[PDB]
Amino acid sequence: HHHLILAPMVRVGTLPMRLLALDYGADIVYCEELIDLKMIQCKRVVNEVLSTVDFVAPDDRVVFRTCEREQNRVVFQMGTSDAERALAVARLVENDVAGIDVNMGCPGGMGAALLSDPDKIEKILSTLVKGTRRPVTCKIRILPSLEDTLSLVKRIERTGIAAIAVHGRKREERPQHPVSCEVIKAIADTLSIPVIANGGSHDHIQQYSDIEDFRQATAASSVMVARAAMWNPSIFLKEGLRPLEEVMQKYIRYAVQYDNHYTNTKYCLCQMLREQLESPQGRLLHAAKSSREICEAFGLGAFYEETTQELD
Ligand SMILES: Cc1cc2nc3c(=O)[nH]c(=O)nc-3n(C[C@H](O)[C@H](O)[C@H](O)COP(=O)(O)O)c2cc1C
Repeated sequence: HHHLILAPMVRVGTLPMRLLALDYGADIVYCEELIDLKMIQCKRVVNEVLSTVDFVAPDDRVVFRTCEREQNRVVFQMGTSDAERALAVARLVENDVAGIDVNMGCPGGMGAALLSDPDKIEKILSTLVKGTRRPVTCKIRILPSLEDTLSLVKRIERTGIAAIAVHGRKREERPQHPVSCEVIKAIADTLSIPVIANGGSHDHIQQYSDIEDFRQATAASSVMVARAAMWNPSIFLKEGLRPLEEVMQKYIRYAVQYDNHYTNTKYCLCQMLREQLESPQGRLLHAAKSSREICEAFGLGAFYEETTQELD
């Protein structure tokens, strides 16, 4: 049995999508990238009302929210360009998450910008590996040189990281451009640690059975799914895809139970609906100025009132 992983995604990877991905059969769920500069301003707050652990910023904004359900399966992804600041964040969240990931693939010089400075990647990763009891991973995009990609990947493993997620595309290579299954394979063979294949959503993964095909084509230990999970989170379901109306109902119920900010809920729903945003329901969703108005657009107004009342 191989591992089905929810890839990190800014705005999409909040608590409601993570819980929904686990319900549909994901083994590991990554959260959206969170910048170290915001996280170092946060306090850990135990929320007895929602039964969540909250990481609250000085402006009273909840930056990260987790719960007992994802406790052993959530991977905290951070945006960092400083080893001490990275460890400060890991020490804040380590008791509430299952792993620590560092973005090395993004477009303040943190993501794919790090790929050019292997000395900085080496400093950041070793500091985290030595400083936390949690498995450290990272997520990279490939380099323009196959020699430099392979050189960097062996350098990354040497820091003592648990696994490496490989997005089989170079920085500047648009999603239009196909994924490099060959470059992921060359990496998976040369490494002793597990390699997580990533990058084949529209072109390779349209159904559950295609995930195994992509793991074979790349010779990786597991596959990480982003866009296909964003479009329909039931991509993890072995039995087949579920109707979107059904998935969206389950999405909103989680967003209300866990007091997700309505603009975030709205965003994730627009990503699922995409062409259906011109339907009367899509028009109503676009117009929604609150969580109550989102539930109204989806016949969940009764559910919202009963949850809001039971929460207050
Ligand atoms: C909306 C969106 C947000 C993303 N945010 C992040 C992020 O927070 N961290 C990250 O490492 N990659 C981010 N990615 C990239 C994905 O994790 C992934 O590497 C990429 O989409 C290729 O995988 P896929 O073909 O399965 O979509 C994002 C992708 C999308 C579509």
